[PDB]
Amino acid sequence: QYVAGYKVLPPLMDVNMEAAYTSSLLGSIAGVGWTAGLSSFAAIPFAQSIFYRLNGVGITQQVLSENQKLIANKFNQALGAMQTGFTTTNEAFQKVQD
Amino acid sequence: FIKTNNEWSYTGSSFYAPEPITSLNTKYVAPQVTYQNISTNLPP
Amino acid sequence: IVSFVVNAPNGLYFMHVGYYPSNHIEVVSAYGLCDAANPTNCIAPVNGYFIKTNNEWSYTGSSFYAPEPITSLNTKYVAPQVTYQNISTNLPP
Ligand SMILES: *[C@@H]1O[C@H](CO)[C@@H](O[C@@H]2O[C@H](CO)[C@@H](O)[C@H](O)[C@H]2NC(C)=O)[C@H](O)[C@H]1NC(C)=O
Ligand SMILES: *[C@@H]1O[C@H](CO)[C@@H](O[C@@H]2O[C@H](CO)[C@@H](O)[C@H](O)[C@H]2NC(C)=O)[C@H](O)[C@H]1NC(C)=O
Repeated sequence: QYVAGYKVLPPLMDVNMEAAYTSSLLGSIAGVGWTAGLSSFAAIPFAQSIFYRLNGVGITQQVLSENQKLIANKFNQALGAMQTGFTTTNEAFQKVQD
Repeated sequence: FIKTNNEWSYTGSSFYAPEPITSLNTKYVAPQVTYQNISTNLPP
Repeated sequence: IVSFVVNAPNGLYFMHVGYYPSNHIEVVSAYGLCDAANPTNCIAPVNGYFIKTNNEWSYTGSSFYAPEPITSLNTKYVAPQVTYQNISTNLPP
């Protein structure tokens, strides 16, 4: 960096600021989306959140009320599938490398 | 408004699960020619 | 809420008037009021929240704390859920 000589500026905020922003957004993602308008806050437990979100897209309440465990296991394996997925096959990882 | 082999029933839009119709999943709309007629088993 | 459009010496200049909340408080609400004697007849609030408050439940909106007793005008009939809070002592109409 100095052999030719050029500065590399650090980013505008320290890593803890990004950590705080992501933590706040992850803590609010369960609560913002329950009612139109962002004045109120609805920090529901995440189970009832995903129940209502999956109900609103064309699922009757009966099947979600009787089959919490199977959809929960499906959610768990779906989230765990991408832990080992970081390879060349990931488009977003390739864009990060690019 | 699914037909059953188990006489209509209700199903949603993203999972196959027939279940009996109520007032909780329909709306009263003015008639059209293409709507089916029934006079045997009245829905609730 | 509203917006306005005016010209600019090389473009378009925009006013936007929007809602800005403040003095936020914390209250205790439920998810659905349903009769214990009739487990089918359960209702849910529309664009608001069923609220427990003091001078029994009431209705509140979604952008301002305006307590008001519930009617059919701000609720809809929804199928029973086990997580809905029950009531058996003072049934709203
Ligand atoms: C159910 O019966 C009604 C009563 O006849 C039918 O409705 C009319 O059908 C005639 C026949 O073509 C039309 O000219 C009218 O315009 C219809 N009126 C209305 C209000 O829809 C209806 O088509 C029948 N539905 C069936 C057989 O599925
Ligand atoms: C309100 O009362 C109803 C009926 O008594 C309760 O619903 C049942 O609760 C039991 C025990 O929790 C469950 O085993 C049943 O499966 C529930 N029935 C249905 C149709 O879900 C309900 O839990 C009560 N709610 C509260 C907050 O007390």
